[PDB]
Amino acid sequence: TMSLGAENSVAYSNNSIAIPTNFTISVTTEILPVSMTKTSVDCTMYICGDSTECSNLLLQYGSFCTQLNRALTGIAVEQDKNTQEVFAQVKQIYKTPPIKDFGGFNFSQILPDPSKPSKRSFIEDLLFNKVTKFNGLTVLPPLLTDEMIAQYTSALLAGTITSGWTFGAGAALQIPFAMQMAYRFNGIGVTQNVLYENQKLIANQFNSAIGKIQDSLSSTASALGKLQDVVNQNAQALNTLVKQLSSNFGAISSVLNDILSRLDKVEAEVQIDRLITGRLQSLQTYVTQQLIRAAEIRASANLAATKMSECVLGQSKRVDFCGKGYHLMSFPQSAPHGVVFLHVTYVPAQEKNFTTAPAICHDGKAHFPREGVFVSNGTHWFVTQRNFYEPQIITTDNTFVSGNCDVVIGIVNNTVYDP
Amino acid sequence: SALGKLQDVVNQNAQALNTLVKQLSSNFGAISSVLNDILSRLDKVEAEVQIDRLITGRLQSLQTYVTQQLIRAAEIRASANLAATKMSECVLGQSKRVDFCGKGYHLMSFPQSAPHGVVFLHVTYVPAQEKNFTTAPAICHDGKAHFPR
Amino acid sequence: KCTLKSFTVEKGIYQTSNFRVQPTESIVRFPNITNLCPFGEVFNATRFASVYAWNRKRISNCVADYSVLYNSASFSTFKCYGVSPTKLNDLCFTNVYADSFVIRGDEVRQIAPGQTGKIADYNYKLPDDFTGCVIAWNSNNLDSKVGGNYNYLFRLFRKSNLKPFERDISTEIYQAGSTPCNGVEGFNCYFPLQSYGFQPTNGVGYQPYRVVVLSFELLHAPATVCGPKKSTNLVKNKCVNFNFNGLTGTGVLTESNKKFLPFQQFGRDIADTTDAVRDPQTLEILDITPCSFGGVSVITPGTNTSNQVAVLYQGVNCTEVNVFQTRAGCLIGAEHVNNSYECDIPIGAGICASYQTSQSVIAYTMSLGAENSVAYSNNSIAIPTNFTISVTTEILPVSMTKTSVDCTMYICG
Amino acid sequence: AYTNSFTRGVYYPDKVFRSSVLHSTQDLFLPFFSNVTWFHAIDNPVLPFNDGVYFASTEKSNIIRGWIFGTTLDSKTQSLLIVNNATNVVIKVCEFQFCNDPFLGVNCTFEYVSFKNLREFVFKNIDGYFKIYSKHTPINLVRDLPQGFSALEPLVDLPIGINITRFQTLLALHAAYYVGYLQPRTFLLKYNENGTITDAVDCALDPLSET
Ligand SMILES: *[C@@H]1O[C@H](CO)[C@@H](O)[C@H](O)[C@H]1NC(C)=O
Ligand SMILES: *[C@@H]1O[C@H](CO)[C@@H](O)[C@H](O)[C@H]1NC(C)=O
Ligand SMILES: *[C@@H]1O[C@H](CO)[C@@H](O)[C@H](O)[C@H]1NC(C)=O
Ligand SMILES: *[C@@H]1O[C@H](CO)[C@@H](O)[C@H](O)[C@H]1NC(C)=O
Ligand SMILES: *[C@@H]1O[C@H](CO)[C@@H](O)[C@H](O)[C@H]1NC(C)=O
Ligand SMILES: *[C@@H]1O[C@H](CO)[C@@H](O)[C@H](O)[C@H]1NC(C)=O
Ligand SMILES: *[C@@H]1O[C@H](CO)[C@@H](O)[C@H](O)[C@H]1NC(C)=O
Ligand SMILES: *[C@@H]1O[C@H](CO)[C@@H](O)[C@H](O)[C@H]1NC(C)=O
Ligand SMILES: *[C@@H]1O[C@H](CO)[C@@H](O)[C@H](O)[C@H]1NC(C)=O
Ligand SMILES: *[C@@H]1O[C@H](CO)[C@@H](O)[C@H](O)[C@H]1NC(C)=O
Ligand SMILES: *[C@@H]1O[C@H](CO)[C@@H](O)[C@H](O)[C@H]1NC(C)=O
Repeated sequence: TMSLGAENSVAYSNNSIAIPTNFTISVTTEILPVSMTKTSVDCTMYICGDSTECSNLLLQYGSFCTQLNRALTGIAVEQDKNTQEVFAQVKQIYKTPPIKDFGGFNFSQILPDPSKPSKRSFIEDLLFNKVTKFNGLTVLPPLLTDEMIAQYTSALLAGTITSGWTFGAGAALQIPFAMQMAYRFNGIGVTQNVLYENQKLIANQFNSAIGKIQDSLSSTASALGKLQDVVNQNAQALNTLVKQLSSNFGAISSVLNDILSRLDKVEAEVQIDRLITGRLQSLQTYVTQQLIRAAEIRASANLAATKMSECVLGQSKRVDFCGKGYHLMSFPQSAPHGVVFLHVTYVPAQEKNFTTAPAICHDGKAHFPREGVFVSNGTHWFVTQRNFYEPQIITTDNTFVSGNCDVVIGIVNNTVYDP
Repeated sequence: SALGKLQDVVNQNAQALNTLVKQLSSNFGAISSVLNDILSRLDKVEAEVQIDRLITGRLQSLQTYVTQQLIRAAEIRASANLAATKMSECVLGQSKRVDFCGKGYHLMSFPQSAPHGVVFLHVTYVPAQEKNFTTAPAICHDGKAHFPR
Repeated sequence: KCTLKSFTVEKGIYQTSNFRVQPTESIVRFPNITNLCPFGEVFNATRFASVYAWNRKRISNCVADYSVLYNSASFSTFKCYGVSPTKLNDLCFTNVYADSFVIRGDEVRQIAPGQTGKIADYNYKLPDDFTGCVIAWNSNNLDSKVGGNYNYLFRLFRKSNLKPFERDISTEIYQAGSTPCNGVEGFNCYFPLQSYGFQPTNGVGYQPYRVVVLSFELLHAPATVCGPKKSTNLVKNKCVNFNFNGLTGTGVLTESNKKFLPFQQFGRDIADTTDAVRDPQTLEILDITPCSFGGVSVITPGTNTSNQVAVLYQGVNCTEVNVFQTRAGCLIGAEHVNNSYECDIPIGAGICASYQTSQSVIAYTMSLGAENSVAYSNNSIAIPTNFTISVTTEILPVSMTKTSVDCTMYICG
Repeated sequence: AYTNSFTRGVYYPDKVFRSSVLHSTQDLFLPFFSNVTWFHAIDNPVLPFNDGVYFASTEKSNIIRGWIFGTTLDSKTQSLLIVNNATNVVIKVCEFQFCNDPFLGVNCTFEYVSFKNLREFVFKNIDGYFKIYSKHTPINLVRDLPQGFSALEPLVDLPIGINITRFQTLLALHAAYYVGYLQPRTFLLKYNENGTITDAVDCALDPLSET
């Protein structure tokens, strides 16, 4: 019988609080499909193989053949639209300066490498290594080449590193990278002095977490399963469509030139109509399942385009939208038929327990914290920011009054300092 | 051409009905595509062989229409779910979500009705005339480090 | 204009009917054997077989002409199955089994695939799926005699029905009950054969008829009985129509490194179509590759602005069709340009086209946007001193027309 | 005596080239790890033929040189006889009257002409068309038929139409050999880069092979 997880009694009581005394910077990968291979099928050459005899029988069926080509053309045009909507969210091709003075954060493994024959990053090259036409079937090229997709991820990434969220709302405004990260800390409800006082640690945690992405991709072949599954389903659909040319459907042979080299017209037509019927159903079954599969890739591209806007061009308040933990930042990397987001999140790491109160009595007035919790080490009372343990003396300036002590359930007597 | 998404939904549904009606003129291997022509020329035993070729092909013609209308209805439903979300989050509220309700910092939005759709006029603040400055993360005073609120 | 069913054409790229390289010559190959096939040893023998013990003649390693048979007035029936007689002179087979016997004129109906009755079940059984011809003629002048020609025999009884081509010649006594027969005729115990005893006084149904059943060994195996057709010189590196031993196809032939073991005659694709052959006059293995094909797209500014046009042969090489090669295909009538612009009409693999100055269709690598080094440093910030209010439109579809179709009135009216 | 057949007795099923492919087919094959009868000619009784036969022999001495086939072996019908003596092949189908103890002494509707080692052969007789396949290999094991895989190429097809229910082997007179029976198994065949059958799966052997 499967186990759902380890059981945990949370240590709740009406006056106990746990506050985290330290943090960890996580970097976590998310992989999304964005496009699929743009196939096209000449249904007359699939069904009839350039027999004129079969071609004239296939006209009895009317516009079934043109509407199959119309459906696959709509699927194919949509793969370029899906790709444009994810990657072409920049108006300008931004680039980083030749000096990488980002306050100790090291983007070198996700930024472009000019040594490569296409200018992908080191992590984009790992992603491109870990993921892998005769019967009227053909494959059309994508509109944006992998070189063009890598220029878009480079511009998105270089805009984010040099200017923060500002290039999403208007013109890119430069800001020093540690000052941008101090804004990301205010955005999660951590006071920005916590970044500047821990800057060298936060940079080492980020740089180490990017090293773990390289190690995982340089070993774990199952990691890109979503992209390989989309490649595999399209290959299995074409192999099924081609093997269905070998089926008789009740004709004397599946080879259309046997019937046309062995029988006269009046008897050949009876055999060829069985091949036309079964091959037309074979191609309709393929196009129907590619329309249902295209709608699923479009839903994934609409999600990937929304993650580009909300996670890369911004900072997200939406829980678990941009990875687990409080979202700081995200970086896009290109992959075959998809996008990879490296989501950077603040995770709280080392709880301590404290006694807590809703309010404090001083001069019989009830005082409440302006932006914090009241907390006790067992003897003293402090006000703390809510997401990181940093205790401050309880003062008229970090608290506010409302009414008197008679009303509040669980108020405590302690002095409040006046500066 | 600005209304193109709504005109495309009109055009695709019109082209599907015109394709469905044109498929009544196809033989599918019968002696005629006209059902009263078969019935007025042939006796019952031989007529039913010709009619079943029309029934088979017309039934496949109509199954193809209803299948692609089910697939197209799912795309219109996804677009209507998005439009219902933009109504709530941008007409009834002020969204913090980047590029959800136009480019720039979203102020406000107004719905306007259109044939088979909704048009949102999204109002946004765009910052417009930069100046460069030197900057610092903190400032020293009496050995105290000060940070801005 | 005809593809869109319209006189006005909007700006864009439109697929029109596909391009195929046509076969330049027709090539024919058969084994160089010279023996005329020995059919006269079957049809013009003085003697003939009894149907209970029909004679099978192997025909092999020879040139036939089946038209000499079906041109003849001599034959009272000439059925064929899996083939038409008119077409036999174009085919070639591994062997023919000419099965031969005498029957009465009525019994020709039992010489057909999947049949039942005394001849079909006790003398000569054809399978459910026969490939061949059944050839019969009245032989009263050859096979009747005064007082009776008793030399022709048929099995009257068998304890179970024969399998296809099961040549049971046994004369052992037929047993009709529990009674022991001791190898002699008696109570419930009968000799299994009878004689036709043909006389010239017999009518057209009770007269003797000679029958030959030409049965074709049609296989992947090498062929040895070919129709009377010529053979050509061989052609390579060119798109041609071809025929090897009756295997008709079309493609580019080339010599190949496909290592056929000495028993193999063809190679097959995933669709079971042929992708290599061994020539019947030299032991050489030819790869077959399809003649080049692709979609043809017409690239146009709208007819509101020009009648000029460019054409893309998708995935084709320009040697096979201004002219310019792209990863999308051969592009014709478009002026190549080294400037780069927004993608106006998309061609593929980063190529786009537009109508520009000399006012003509141009093709270029697309520009992704203007390039901008953001002025980053460890102490520089840019702050906006003023703003602009933008109002921008977004359009979303919400519903589509509510159709209904009474399928009984659509289908049956 | 008996032995394990291992993965022996695969042959090229049709006269078609294939390469770098996995191909599925149903035919009379000797099943994988099937039970094979074993004899020592220093031992040549009549045996049933069933649907078809795999036959093999060990070699250092050329004792075993031919075979007899039919239903009654007593001139009542055409009986197939084959000799392959290590310099010549001779084949006949006459109404022979064999004795109860025949050896090669050191109406004929058809006639034809053309331990260190293991010789392998397959015989099958669908509609009386007698097809033959074979192979040879050097070996390391003196006692018995060793584990391995090497497919048998076709040699001959005889269009003779003869019913076979019994068969026998011929010794030269004034070695270990084997018999097993074919079954209508489905096999998956691996054709390599040079179009050789280099491996196979017997799809009914076990649930992993069915997978
Ligand atoms: C908090 O206090 C409870 C007291 O029972 C204890 O069980 C728990 O382990 C403590 N947790 C931490 C994080 O100190
Ligand atoms: C917590 O509950 C106790 C009784 O168990 C009560 O005396 C106390 O006032 C409560 N404190 C708060 C902060 O609610
Ligand atoms: C800001 O400084 C950089 C220094 O290279 C300069 O290129 C840029 O034009 C300046 N921008 C403004 C708005 O002054
Ligand atoms: C006839 O064919 C054989 C191979 O089947 C070949 O050896 C011989 O050269 C050919 N001769 C001619 C004139 O085609
Ligand atoms: C059509 O062309 C005319 C000039 O020939 C121009 O005035 C008009 O704006 C064009 N309209 C469109 C939709 O291209
Ligand atoms: C086009 O054909 C020529 C040979 O005529 C060949 O050299 C060239 O590589 C081909 N190019 C493409 C893209 O097929
Ligand atoms: C484009 O530039 C290349 C060199 O970069 C040159 O060889 C080519 O001829 C130019 N093409 C045109 C259309 O001028
Ligand atoms: C073969 O069958 C015999 C019984 O007939 C049995 O003893 C022996 O173990 C079997 N051998 C194999 C390889 O299954
Ligand atoms: C093989 O048979 C032939 C006659 O068919 C004979 O001349 C020859 O000597 C025999 N060879 C051996 C090795 O017995
Ligand atoms: C040939 O057939 C006859 C009967 O037709 C039979 O007597 C004779 O024994 C057969 N020949 C041989 C070699 O047995
Ligand atoms: C295929 O044959 C070549 C020689 O033709 C040989 O070098 C190669 O090793 C063979 N490969 C395999 C997989 O047997």
